[PDB]
Amino acid sequence: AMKIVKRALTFEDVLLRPGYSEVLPKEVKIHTKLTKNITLNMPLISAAMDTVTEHRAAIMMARLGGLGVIHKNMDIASQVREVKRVKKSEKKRKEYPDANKDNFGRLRVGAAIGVGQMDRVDALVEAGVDVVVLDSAHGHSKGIIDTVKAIKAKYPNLDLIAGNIATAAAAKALCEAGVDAVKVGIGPGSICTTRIVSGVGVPQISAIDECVEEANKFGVPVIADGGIKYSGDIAKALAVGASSVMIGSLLAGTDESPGELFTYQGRQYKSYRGMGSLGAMQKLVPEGIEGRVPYVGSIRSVVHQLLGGLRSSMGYVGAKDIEDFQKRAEFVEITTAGLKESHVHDVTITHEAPNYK
Amino acid sequence: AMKIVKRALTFEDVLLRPGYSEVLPKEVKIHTKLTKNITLNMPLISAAMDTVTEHRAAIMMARLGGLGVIHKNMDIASQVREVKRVKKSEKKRKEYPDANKDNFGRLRVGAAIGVGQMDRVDALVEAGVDVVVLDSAHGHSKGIIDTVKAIKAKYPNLDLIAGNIATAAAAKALCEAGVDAVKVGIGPGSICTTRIVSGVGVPQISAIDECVEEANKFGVPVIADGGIKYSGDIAKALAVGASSVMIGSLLAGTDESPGELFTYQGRQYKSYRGMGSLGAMQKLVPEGIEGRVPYVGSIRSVVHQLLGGLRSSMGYVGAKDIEDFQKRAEFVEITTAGLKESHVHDVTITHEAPNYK
Amino acid sequence: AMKIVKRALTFEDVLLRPGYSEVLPKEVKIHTKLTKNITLNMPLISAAMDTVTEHRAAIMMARLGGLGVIHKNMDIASQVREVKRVKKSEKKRKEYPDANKDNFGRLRVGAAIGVGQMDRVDALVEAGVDVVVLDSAHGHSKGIIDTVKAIKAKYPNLDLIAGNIATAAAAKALCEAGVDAVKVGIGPGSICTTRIVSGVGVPQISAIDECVEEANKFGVPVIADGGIKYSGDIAKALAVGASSVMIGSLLAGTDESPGELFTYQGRQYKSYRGMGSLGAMQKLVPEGIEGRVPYVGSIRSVVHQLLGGLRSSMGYVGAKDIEDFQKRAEFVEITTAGLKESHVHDVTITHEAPNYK
Amino acid sequence: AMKIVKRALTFEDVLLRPGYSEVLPKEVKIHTKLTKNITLNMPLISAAMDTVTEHRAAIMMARLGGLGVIHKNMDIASQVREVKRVKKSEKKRKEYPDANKDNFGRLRVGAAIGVGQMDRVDALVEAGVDVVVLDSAHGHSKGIIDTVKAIKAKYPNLDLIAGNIATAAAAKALCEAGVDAVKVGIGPGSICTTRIVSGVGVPQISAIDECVEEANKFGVPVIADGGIKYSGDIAKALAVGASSVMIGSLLAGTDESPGELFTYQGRQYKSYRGMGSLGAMQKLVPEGIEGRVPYVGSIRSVVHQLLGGLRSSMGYVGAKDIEDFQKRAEFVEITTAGLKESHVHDVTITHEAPNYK
Ligand SMILES: O=c1[nH]cnc2c1ncn2[C@@H]1O[C@H](COP(=O)(O)O)[C@@H](O)[C@H]1O
Ligand SMILES: O=c1[nH]cnc2c1ncn2[C@@H]1O[C@H](COP(=O)(O)O)[C@@H](O)[C@H]1O
Ligand SMILES: O=c1[nH]cnc2c1ncn2[C@@H]1O[C@H](COP(=O)(O)O)[C@@H](O)[C@H]1O
Ligand SMILES: O=c1[nH]cnc2c1ncn2[C@@H]1O[C@H](COP(=O)(O)O)[C@@H](O)[C@H]1O
Ligand SMILES: [Cl-]
Ligand SMILES: [Cl-]
Ligand SMILES: [Cl-]
Ligand SMILES: [Cl-]
Ligand SMILES: [K+]
Ligand SMILES: [K+]
Ligand SMILES: [K+]
Ligand SMILES: [K+]
Repeated sequence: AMKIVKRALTFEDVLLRPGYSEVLPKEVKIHTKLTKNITLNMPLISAAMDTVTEHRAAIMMARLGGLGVIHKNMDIASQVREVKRVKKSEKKRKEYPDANKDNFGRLRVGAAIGVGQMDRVDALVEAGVDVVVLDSAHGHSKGIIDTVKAIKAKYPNLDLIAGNIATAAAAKALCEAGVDAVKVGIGPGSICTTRIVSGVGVPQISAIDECVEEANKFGVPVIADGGIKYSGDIAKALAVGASSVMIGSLLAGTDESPGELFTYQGRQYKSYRGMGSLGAMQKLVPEGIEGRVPYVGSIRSVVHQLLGGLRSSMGYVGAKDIEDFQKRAEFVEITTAGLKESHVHDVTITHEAPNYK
Repeated sequence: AMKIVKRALTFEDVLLRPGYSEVLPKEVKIHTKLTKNITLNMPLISAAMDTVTEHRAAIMMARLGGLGVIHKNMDIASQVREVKRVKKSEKKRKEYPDANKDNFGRLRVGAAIGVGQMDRVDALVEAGVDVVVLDSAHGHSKGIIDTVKAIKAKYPNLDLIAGNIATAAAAKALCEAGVDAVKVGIGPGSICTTRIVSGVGVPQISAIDECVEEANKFGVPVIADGGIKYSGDIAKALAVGASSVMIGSLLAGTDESPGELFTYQGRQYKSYRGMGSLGAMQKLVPEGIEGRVPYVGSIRSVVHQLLGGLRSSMGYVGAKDIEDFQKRAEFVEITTAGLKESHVHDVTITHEAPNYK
Repeated sequence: AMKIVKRALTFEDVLLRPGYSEVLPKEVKIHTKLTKNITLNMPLISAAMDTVTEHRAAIMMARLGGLGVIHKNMDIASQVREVKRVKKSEKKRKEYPDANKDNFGRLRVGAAIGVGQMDRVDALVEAGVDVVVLDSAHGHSKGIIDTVKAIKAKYPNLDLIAGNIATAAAAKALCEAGVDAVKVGIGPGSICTTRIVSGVGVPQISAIDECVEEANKFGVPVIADGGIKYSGDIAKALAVGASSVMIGSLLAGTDESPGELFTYQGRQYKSYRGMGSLGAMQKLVPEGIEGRVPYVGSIRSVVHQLLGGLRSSMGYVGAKDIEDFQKRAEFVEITTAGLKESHVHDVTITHEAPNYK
Repeated sequence: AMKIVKRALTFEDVLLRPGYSEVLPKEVKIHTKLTKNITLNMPLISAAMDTVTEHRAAIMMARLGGLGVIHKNMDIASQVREVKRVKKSEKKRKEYPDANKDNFGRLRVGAAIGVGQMDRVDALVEAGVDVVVLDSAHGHSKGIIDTVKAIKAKYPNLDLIAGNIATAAAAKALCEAGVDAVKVGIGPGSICTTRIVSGVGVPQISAIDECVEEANKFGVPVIADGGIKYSGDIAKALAVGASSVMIGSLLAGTDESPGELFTYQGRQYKSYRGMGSLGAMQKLVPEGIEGRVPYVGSIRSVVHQLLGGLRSSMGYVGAKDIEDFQKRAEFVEITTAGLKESHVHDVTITHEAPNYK
């Protein structure tokens, strides 16, 4: 007989219960850990995609307290240049009081690599990258493990993030290999078709919960990657036990993301595509699609709304910080009817909301 | 691992079972308690919103046996004036035989306040307000509790409603602080985006059930606030154990609600917006949206249909009054298919129904 | 705490499992019992509605082996005339070899009455009606029980159907009062809004199952009334334990139903409305709506497709007749995904199907 | 009371969990068994439908390593001719290195028959057909069993596939009759209305799982027939325990399928209809509909994408071949929210994907 391990849930399946609160949303602390050795002042990371993060997106993310990960869909020299532009970037000191900087007062930056790309790692390291993100469609693989070990052997002090995974067994394997963080997410991405093309995946809330419980045994932070639609999803992911959240679609339509604006039927858009899509890979068998997202202005405006939502959540739960948030957190499972009730219902929206579209 | 406390249900998830009946809908009694000391002749309350309740809406609600709560999105002098207009309001004596009046034959009225607004409380009291509604997005908070205690210390005999809450622990805290009623509803409002923005909330049926069980220990009435779409939702909320129901959207498009009619594509509408929306609050992080509702005529016509539905329900269950209704009530949980079956299906509606839109 | 008795299912929630079969659909027997004393050659009954059944619809239903119930939205003299037209109706003898006739070779006919309408009963009886259908929105009531007893006391041999009900307790009460059949269905009707207006109802599959188990103790047949969308629903209702099925919407758009054809956007329709709708009742509080259904030709063509579906079902299960069908029947509960899979999916229909619209 | 045997699942209800992998998608082996005696190099079979498989579709399927089944909606002489064209068909030898051939280097081919069609069997055998597919709407029947026994008695070495079934009891009966494979699928077909017309069927994932467990006791392969929408469904069906998959809709819009291209609103389509539809059968009671599918180019291009998806899946699970795949396979049950998350969400697709439409 078939082995059904569990009934897995995603963000829309659950809600946080309110708790007794003595703290205001403006008073709570949202600092967190990116890796074992790197801290963030905000728990947000921009995705390593060629329609989301290059040097300017990464600069703004670090300035606001988070991090940007330069994508790997470019030559080594180009990625080095993007990394250097971020490091050399730094009026600003209290225009951006929460800026995420290294020991030398330079903005933090991450960069993506693939399996066996040791040459790329060497160049990124000497370029002064703060963290390397070893990403694959399947992080629980021999190629990924071998690469982790090779990098750690050559650069023992280089912070290394590995992914993506969706099981406790995968988290254990990566942690035992010595990673400094694991990235969780198989299939939940907005532009991802992995679950449909391959039939493989785990609903993100359950994936995070399972991997966090295992990763916690090693003191290794979990990055929740993909599937974030609203600010409330950020809160849920962190409450479940994730230390940080990686975002693609919500940042693709900003000023700072690569690509240009274009008008379509009197509306402005930006291109957003999976890194496993045909376009990005250029017969291939794609695990992503090429699409469009509405233009939403600046990264700072988006981030402000996202963090505002997170602060509101911690206020409802009564949490003074993220660790406290995770300790207090209690969930209820809801139905489709509950989800319908949660959204705007039976009223025709006439004005655009900053955090609800 | 994540702590999922329960699988929570809302109105669409459940239905009342019919019981043996010896009573006709026209014969049942629908009087109830607003607070420990204030009775209603009808279990309906209009929401404290600037697109729902000012003096004229409040006057009609009290005349029909219920109550209106003057919103707090105005200066103290203005709210005092609105309260006074209702109190001085009182052909009518059996044009409106079920009118909700105080000891002096004056129409009952409520008024909303916020945390720390003691000056506003003083003025409303001397204006002769019958009940003060201390509402917050998060009633289970230090600010709310402290305000309850401060008001009770200065005005021991002033009826006080506090909210909003969604847990038994919250109900306990408010009741122990000495409130005369608790208002239940975190997220179910038609214009509410709290559950989406913050990820926090509890499906309304389960929220009511949980808070009622706790509040009953103190002899404190529960007000079911938000998420009411049809008259059947009123019946469900009361049957579960709520003593009264607060309504926003279903009353926003009436003659008596603030704001003017406007035509759009040959149809008339009225503005309806969350009190946490950008417009009502006027970067902010909104927990509500600004929208529109169809014009539906008079408050009396709407109320008649709502109460008609409630009377029908009690007739089906065989209840002579609300208390009996709550004792007899038995529910079944249904599926999405059951909900589809419950609504109008496989038939194209050609004539508008008074209670089904 | 709220008392949730069960998780109730309707037709879309379940499917019949195939069994070993030695019988062909053309060979199975579909005769059944209407009441304790009246047999049908087909298990179909047309609804007692003024847009479904008058004398000509009733005549065709009886000719095809089933029954029609003349509605009560007319004066006593008019209903008597309709009943007489059916009785006096009887080339036909093997144009319609399965005709449902009484001892005198006259077509069987039913007629609807309400609570306390003894005058109407007297006239229908002397008009030679075969069965009286005492219907109410709430069959589990004192008014219905008292009427059953009064009719049985005056006409001991008059077959009496009473409804509508949805619980075992209701079935017990009616059976103990001496009814010859119970009609099950609170809310599932296509034009019904009872569950939405009053919040009261039970999903039809569970309602049938519960009432059948109780009614079987008295040897009393159960009529499944309302919610039938496809021929497969007929099979499910009968398999669960119902002895017959009452249909409204699927017969409203036929030649024989009352009302005239009308064209709308190049398409022909017929009026179909709830008997609790404003129009049919002519401030009232309606429990039904007024609508339209596509014109579908003759009653015989519709019935042929419905019975064809039932025959196919019994063939799949391997049942030689209805009683055998009910004994063999095994169900699986499905998900929304299963229901989607069951319908036509991922293919654009280009030709109209006789039994699938 | 009604007997609900189980809560049955289909493809959309489940997802595969990723496992530790040391194999690349390009390295995995996808050979499998069609019957006890016939092997496939690819696990795909084209459906026996007059809008899917005749000689040219069958030729391409065998060339790519799978099989085509010539439909039976034609005279015996015509089906013989189609079979002969495939057998006589065989630059190609490593244009198509994975071709599915018999002992004589001729392309494998199947042909459909019905109950009692012994004359047709005789002619197909002497025409050199490799396998006969005895299909019925109800494989668990006396007619099918008797036909299996008659064929085996006359042609002991003729590979025989029988279907369709959906229960373990049905699988047992066919296997004990001596079939070489069972075909599973009652109702899941894209053009199928059986579950709606008759109320009979079993969600395909549970159907496969149940029949595989029984068929495995006899060493008899299970063919998963119908309901395949995406390549991920192929992976799920095989992972559950099916040895091969039969496909209709995904192959109907190819060059090689019977019927001609036609333009509609600037788009090209091909006809696709159920073999139980009115058109294919030409009052009848249809269990299928007549429709259209988009033109998708060549069979080879479609197959490449389907197999690419399967290879990706086995890579995620870490399976070196199909048997290993079935041993490693672990599933999670998901919700509607999880399914929504799995598909493309919150992004407007602007470019057509080869494997996602
Ligand atoms: O094409 C791809 N296929 C599958 N996943 C992808 C692809 N491209 C990006 N992703 C993942 O999806 C995430 C974006 O998720 P989003 O926030 O929902 O748009 C990225 O951070 C990657 O983890
Ligand atoms: O903007 C807001 N954010 C969240 N909840 C609100 C807001 N404004 C009003 N509410 C709540 O929603 C209720 C109205 O619910 P309704 O009957 O569904 O429209 C009010 O009585 C308040 O409890
Ligand atoms: O207006 C009404 N309100 C509620 N139920 C009704 C009303 N009129 C007819 N019905 C019921 O609905 C059935 C028709 O169900 P249908 O087959 O789904 O259209 C009738 O036989 C009655 O039992
Ligand atoms: O008209 C019919 N009624 C029911 N099932 C059919 C009919 N025609 C074909 N089928 C089945 O549906 C399958 C096609 O499934 P598809 O891959 O979803 O289109 C065929 O292989 C048959 O097993
Ligand atoms: Cl620049
Ligand atoms: Cl005025
Ligand atoms: Cl006539
Ligand atoms: Cl040719
Ligand atoms: K809401
Ligand atoms: K209904
Ligand atoms: K189907
Ligand atoms: K996805």
